Amino acid sequence: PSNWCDGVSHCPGGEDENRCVRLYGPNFILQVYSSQRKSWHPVCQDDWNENYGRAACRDMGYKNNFYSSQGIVDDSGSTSFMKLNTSAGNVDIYKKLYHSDACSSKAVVSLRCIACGVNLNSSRQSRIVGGESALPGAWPWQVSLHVQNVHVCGGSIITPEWIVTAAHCVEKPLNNPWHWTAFAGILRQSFMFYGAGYQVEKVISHPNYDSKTKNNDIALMKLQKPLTFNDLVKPVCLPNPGMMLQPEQLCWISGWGATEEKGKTSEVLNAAKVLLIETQRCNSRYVYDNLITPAMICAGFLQGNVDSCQGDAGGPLVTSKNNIWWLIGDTSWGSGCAKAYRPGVYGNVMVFTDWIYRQMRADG
Amino acid sequence: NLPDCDIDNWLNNVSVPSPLNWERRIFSNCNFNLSTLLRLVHVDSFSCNNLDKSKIFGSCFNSITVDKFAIPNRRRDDLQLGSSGFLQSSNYKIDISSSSCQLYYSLPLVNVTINNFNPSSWNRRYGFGSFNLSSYDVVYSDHCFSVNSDFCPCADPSVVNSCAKSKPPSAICPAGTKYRHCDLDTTLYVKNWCRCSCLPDPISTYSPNTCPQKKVVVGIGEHCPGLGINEEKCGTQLNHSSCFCSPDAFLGWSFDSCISNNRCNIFSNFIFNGINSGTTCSNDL
Ligand SMILES: CC(=O)N[C@@H]1[C@@H](O)[C@H](O)[C@@H](CO)O[C@H]1O
Ligand SMILES: CC(=O)N[C@@H]1[C@@H](O)[C@H](O)[C@@H](CO)O[C@H]1O
Ligand SMILES: CC(=O)N[C@@H]1[C@@H](O)[C@H](O)[C@@H](CO)O[C@H]1O
Ligand SMILES: CC(=O)N[C@@H]1[C@@H](O)[C@H](O)[C@@H](CO)O[C@H]1O
Ligand SMILES: CC(=O)N[C@@H]1[C@@H](O)[C@H](O)[C@@H](CO)O[C@H]1O
Ligand SMILES: CC(=O)N[C@@H]1[C@@H](O)[C@H](O)[C@@H](CO)O[C@H]1O
Repeated sequence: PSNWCDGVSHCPGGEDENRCVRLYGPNFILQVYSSQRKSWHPVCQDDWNENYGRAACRDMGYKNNFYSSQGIVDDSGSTSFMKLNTSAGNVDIYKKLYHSDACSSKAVVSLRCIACGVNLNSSRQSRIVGGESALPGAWPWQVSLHVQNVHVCGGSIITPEWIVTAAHCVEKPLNNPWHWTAFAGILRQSFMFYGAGYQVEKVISHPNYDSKTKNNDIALMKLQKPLTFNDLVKPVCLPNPGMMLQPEQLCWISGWGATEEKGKTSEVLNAAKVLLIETQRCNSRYVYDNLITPAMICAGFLQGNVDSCQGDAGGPLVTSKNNIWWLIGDTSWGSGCAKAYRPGVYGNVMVFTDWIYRQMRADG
Repeated sequence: NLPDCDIDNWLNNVSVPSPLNWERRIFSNCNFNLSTLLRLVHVDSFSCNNLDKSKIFGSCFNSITVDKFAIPNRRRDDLQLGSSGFLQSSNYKIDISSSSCQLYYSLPLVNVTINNFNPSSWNRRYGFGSFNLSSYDVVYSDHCFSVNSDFCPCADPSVVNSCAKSKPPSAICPAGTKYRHCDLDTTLYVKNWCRCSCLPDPISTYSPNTCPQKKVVVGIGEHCPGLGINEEKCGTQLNHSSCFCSPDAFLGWSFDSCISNNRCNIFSNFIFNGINSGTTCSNDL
């Protein structure tokens, strides 16, 4: 896991560095790490067929899942592109790639490994503090995780088999997967009782997670049975390095959290609009006195009244961009609920996007 | 036998005010002449609203509310009628619906001295004084803040004798007032962390509701109720000490000058009253 994509070859064959793969951009432009120049470069559309897309998603912790793949005009401004060759009789794609100045088709590949980031159209949903009721189907990635059939923390899905949430919910002695039970696609907490559970087979916690400063707070529940996708349950695409996330950008938070501090959890799933808070604004002497690590995100309003609460932990921080939803944050902790000068504090998924893939491939 | 108002003597006085501290002189029961006011005063421009300029000759008034204040060079254009600039929203509002004749004029820089002030009690019982500046500046508010008749900028001796981070300054407030807000909080390992009220600065307080310092706008007749005070800058740390706020905390003010072609600019909104009626008439004929 941690030996993957570090610049040092571990296995004698060197598959750790030759098969480093990630996506890029809101339009999902594929990149392949070049060991000779220590940089990421996109791939050409030229002489590429869909069988190589099977091998790319498989090495990207997505196994056989493959939604679609088409060629798009390059936008990252890269000077070099990987070029495939069909003269080689081998079956591995990475020995087939070599550097070239430009592609003949003037296009780079848009790779989609799973149909994510799409939901049913919903008009009015601001159900976290100070708002109105919600509608089903607008947040199909959102799931709830239960210990002894009562809610503890929320969750969001990215594949049929994996659920991401916060590590403080899975802290000791709750590090045993037998206690956890996940429910998917049910809005009412009075209905997730009879046979709707999805048991977690193994809990994954961050190795450098520290509870004193509550930094590196990420956790990955994996189910035995893959989730059967329909209109009520759909995944959300993992965000890529290289999007210019603007300040103040309109994001959405969700969860079964309380409507006020120290209050009981909500009967129905709540979801309301919040805004990003810039990290250099948040880690000043004023907002939290240098408590925000680079693996942490501040979101919401400094004026308050729209913020996460207890029970909102594990929920998704999602934004809309090119009609695709992106899970940029996970609710780690919150100093109060709906209060000014103390907004919701969220864990940065973006720092840990590569760490999720390291557990996806090794436990496939 | 009825005497003259000598309005020209009042504008050409050596003391020239600022838009923050504009005055008012209710001229009544005396004579004048608009020709002598136009001649003895070096007029830049002269305009009248809701009253004909040519009809001042012979027609007269019950009482004339005469206001004056100097013009900043960068704030000459904001004195447009009905504008939403800093001068018309935080220094002096001009009633457009009343009979008003505006006068623009200048006085020579040899005989002009400026007595800047800050009309208010909320911001003058709590430390203030000479507006630190040079021999020819004109203060102008850019955002007026109003507070209650109980806000003690100074915090409470006790909460702080038990705080331990963000120790915001503090002093014993005055008999009849209420301690400022402070919600002893806890974050991870930092215990008793006090985030007392109006924290950043009155103009960056993202809590326009928790900070007792609310924002407001001036009003026909009424000057600025109060300016701005960084609430983390008011008070010594010693406890047994009165609420002496300090001179370097007054934020919300700006010092633009008054010098145009080797001469200082001044304005006026002569508010009127009583057309074809009064005993303060004129000889303009
Ligand atoms: C297959 C073959 O005979 N030619 C290889 C070539 O593919 C390889 O790129 C090069 C150095 O990397 O070494 C040659 O011997
Ligand atoms: C890109 C390039 O020119 N190098 C090829 C290499 O990709 C291939 O794996 C090897 C053996 O088949 O032959 C080399 O010539
Ligand atoms: C005293 C005064 O200011 N009034 C003068 C008056 O003496 C003079 O006779 C008349 C004609 O020039 O003009 C008026 O303005
Ligand atoms: C009349 C008046 O007020 N102006 C005086 C002037 O008489 C004096 O000779 C000179 C000295 O500065 O300038 C002004 O102070
Ligand atoms: C004590 C006082 O208020 N006067 C100071 C003055 O000594 C200083 O030279 C000047 C420079 O801007 O600033 C003023 O505030
Ligand atoms: C006038 C008065 O005595 N009432 C005060 C008010 O000024 C203050 O803004 C409010 C909030 O602290 O508390 C009230 O008791």
